[PDB]
Amino acid sequence: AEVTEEEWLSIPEVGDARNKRQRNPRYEKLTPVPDSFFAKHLQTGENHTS
Amino acid sequence: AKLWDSKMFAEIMMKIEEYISKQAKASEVAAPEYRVIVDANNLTVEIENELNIIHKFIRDKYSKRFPELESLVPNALDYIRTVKELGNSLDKCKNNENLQQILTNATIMVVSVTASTTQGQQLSEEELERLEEACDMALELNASKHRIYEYVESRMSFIAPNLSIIIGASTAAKIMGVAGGLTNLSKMPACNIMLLGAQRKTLSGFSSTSVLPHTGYIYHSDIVQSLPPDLRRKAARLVAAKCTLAARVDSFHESTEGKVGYELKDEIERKFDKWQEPPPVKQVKPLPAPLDGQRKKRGGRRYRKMKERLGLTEIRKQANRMSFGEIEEDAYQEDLGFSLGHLGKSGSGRVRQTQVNEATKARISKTLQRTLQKQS
Amino acid sequence: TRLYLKAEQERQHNYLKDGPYITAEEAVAVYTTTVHWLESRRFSPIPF
Amino acid sequence: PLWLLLSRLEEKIGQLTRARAILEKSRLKNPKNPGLWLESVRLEYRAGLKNIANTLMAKALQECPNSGILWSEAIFLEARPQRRTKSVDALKKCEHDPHVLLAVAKLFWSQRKITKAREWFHRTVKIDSDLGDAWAFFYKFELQHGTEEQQEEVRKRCESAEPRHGELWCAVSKDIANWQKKIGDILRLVAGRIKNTF
Amino acid sequence: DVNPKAYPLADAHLTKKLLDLVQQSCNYKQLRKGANEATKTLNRGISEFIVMAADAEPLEIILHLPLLCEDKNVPYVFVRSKQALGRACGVSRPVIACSVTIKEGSQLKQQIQSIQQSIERLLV
Amino acid sequence: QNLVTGVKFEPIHGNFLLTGAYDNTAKIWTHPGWSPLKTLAGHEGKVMGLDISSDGQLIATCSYDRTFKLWMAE
RNA sequence: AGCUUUGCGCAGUGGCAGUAUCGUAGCCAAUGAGGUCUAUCCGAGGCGCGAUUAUUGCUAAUU
Repeated sequence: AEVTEEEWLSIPEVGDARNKRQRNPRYEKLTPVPDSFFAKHLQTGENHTS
Repeated sequence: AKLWDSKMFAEIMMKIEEYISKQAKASEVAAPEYRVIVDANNLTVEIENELNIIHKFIRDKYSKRFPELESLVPNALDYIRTVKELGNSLDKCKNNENLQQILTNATIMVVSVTASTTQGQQLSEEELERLEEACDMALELNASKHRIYEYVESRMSFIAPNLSIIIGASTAAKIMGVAGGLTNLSKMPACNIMLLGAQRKTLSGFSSTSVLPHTGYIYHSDIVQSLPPDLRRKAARLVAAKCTLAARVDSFHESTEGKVGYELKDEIERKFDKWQEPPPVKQVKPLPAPLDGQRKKRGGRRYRKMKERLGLTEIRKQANRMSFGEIEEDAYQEDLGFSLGHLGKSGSGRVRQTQVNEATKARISKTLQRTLQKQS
Repeated sequence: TRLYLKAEQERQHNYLKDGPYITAEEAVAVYTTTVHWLESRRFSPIPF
Repeated sequence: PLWLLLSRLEEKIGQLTRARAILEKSRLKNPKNPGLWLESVRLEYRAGLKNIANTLMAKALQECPNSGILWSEAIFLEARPQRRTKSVDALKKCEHDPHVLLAVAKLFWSQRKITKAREWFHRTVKIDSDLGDAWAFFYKFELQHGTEEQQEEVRKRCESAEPRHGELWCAVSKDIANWQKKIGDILRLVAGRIKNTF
Repeated sequence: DVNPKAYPLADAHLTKKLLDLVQQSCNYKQLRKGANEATKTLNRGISEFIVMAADAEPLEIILHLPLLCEDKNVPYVFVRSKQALGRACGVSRPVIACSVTIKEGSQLKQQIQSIQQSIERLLV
Repeated sequence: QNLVTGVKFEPIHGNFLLTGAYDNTAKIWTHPGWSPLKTLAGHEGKVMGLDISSDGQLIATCSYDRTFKLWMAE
């Protein structure tokens, strides 16, 4: 009740502290794994003869 | 032979000039007072250059007993107090004695642990008596230096009226004493002034960030320490720059009222408030409306390269094919269902294995490459 | 996660305010035991 | 050597201003010489005119920037926090003669970096050159340092080098006064050279 | 007018020549901007000459530079504008003190020597 | 070969002419003939000013070198 | 008379990368931006916001 009308008006607005990158990040592209992974996986199955 | 002989002359001169300082203090509350301040501020340099010599002598002498304490305790005064407290008897319950005031708890346990395996012989009685004599002389010199700093701090409203306004008389006294004079302070860049009084504190199993490095008296001043820790570096830099400006003004005895000092302090406060300013209102970005209209996209070299990168590769085209009725064997324990498909398996139709496409090779970002180049 | 991390922040703050919880005597005993064990095994420290 | 010895006499005579005039005339007659510049700088420093000595040293370093002796005295003419290491870094870029390495080793020994001081002393003696007060300073440091067997080893190496030829002895006379009559028979013969240096 | 504390003030022709040399030194990576960098160059003895502005307020924030120049035997001069001096240095922000460093084999050595001779005969 | 500042004759009569300049040097010229006799070489900074004593055998030359020098015949 | 250095334009040829390029009557900044290493040393933009197929145009298809 004792909050004056000036105090009521002087209430600040809430501003976000996160920057542009945090709030609205650019779309994160998804890419396939490099072919070296398949190459090394198929090389893993290879075994010596001695 | 020389340091001991010069110690008596240094003590006599310090006593005479301290009597002069006491007389000046009594008179204040043709021998002007500015010459007294100059003499005291040269006394500070003389006391520092005698105290470091005494510390080196003690370090050389005490190294026979506990050689490792020098690395654990880099500070000269702390080294002297520690070697005084421990003395010849390292394991004499001194750990829970006044050491807690001299040293931090972590470095106390570090020095106790190191003393557990000192591998250093005891010192002779003459070596002892010399060590306590040197420690007492160093403590007396430190007390005299404290008295001189107190006197100079009491008179900072005249010698450096502008610089007093920014960081206060105590920090002003410390920086003026460690710089060697107001004239020496002025003929010094702001970057060096910010590091005045900094100590290479040892980090005991901690990151260098925890033990604040490159921080001096200005970093621990009242105004700089009043900011949140994430802004204290910028605060220290700005306050050091403004203090350098004030010292340059003060060394020419201009703006004796403090108008330059008040303006610089107001600027510092405004910048601090700007750093503490709440973030502004930021609009929420709505989700883009779904669209079904045709969109024309250009081709060319860039499009060709993106098509080559994202495009399906023979190694991946072949790994997507799974034979019908050819029950393969599990090749990965940690993830079942995973298979190479037609890669290196019968029914693929290819005698030779597919080569690795170099266009799919892993590469790092341009900004990341710049950071790596900078790290080199 | 929020609750556990608040508790962890409180714990780290308490450790920084109350100092190390291992007294010098306990640290001396542990270090001496380790040193004696390593000397008994004639362990050669791993170089850089 | 005639110029600096006469200036030193004038300093001993008590008329230091005449010594200043003589050194100035010597520098005028022998431009860009570190030897005269070094004595001119030392004259003001020994007279308590540290500011004048520092100004003269700045002028000396403006000329002949590669002079090892000038830089060696320059770092020790600076206060220990006031760019005593920074000027070492500045001069190490300029040259690498033993006067540099001796000065760097002395600075490291001043900060009690005993390992680094010993390493730089070894570099000054073994690598840089085999003349000067390098062996005397190394012997003094090792006497101050904890090395005992190495203390005699440094003396043995100093005796192995610095022979009766007088090349190292004359350079040692710059700080050990080996050209004196008393030193004329302590470890060498005065009749051999000796008078060439000062 | 200008502060009398800046007695070695250059005229228009020398101001133009000094600004041109400062710009050329900036292009050759032979210039240091700011009073703190000028002090650092003076302390390290790698400064040919120091150019400082006469509009610095207060001027006492750079009046220590003439003393260091005298101690280190380095010519110094005062220019009438801190905005043109900053522009010559290649920085939009005003610069109240710039130092031209020493680079062996630099093609600006002759111009630097000529400017030093011109400055050293203008102070009085 | 640099900016000339101090010009002064012998105080008693026109015995000679003493000149000083920013060439960190001083020169002596016969007053009638205006020919050089002795170049007072020395100093390391610009010679700002000079004076000759009333006796005439004393010459003082202050300079930018922070030092002043005296000259008498020897 | 040639030769040659630096900066600025204007073009030509060629190479590289599209997790990046711009915009700043927004703010701060050589009167010091920003500092994990080298700190009585380093020395220039940083931040916030906005644009976007991580620069933008035409052209050709399907429509």
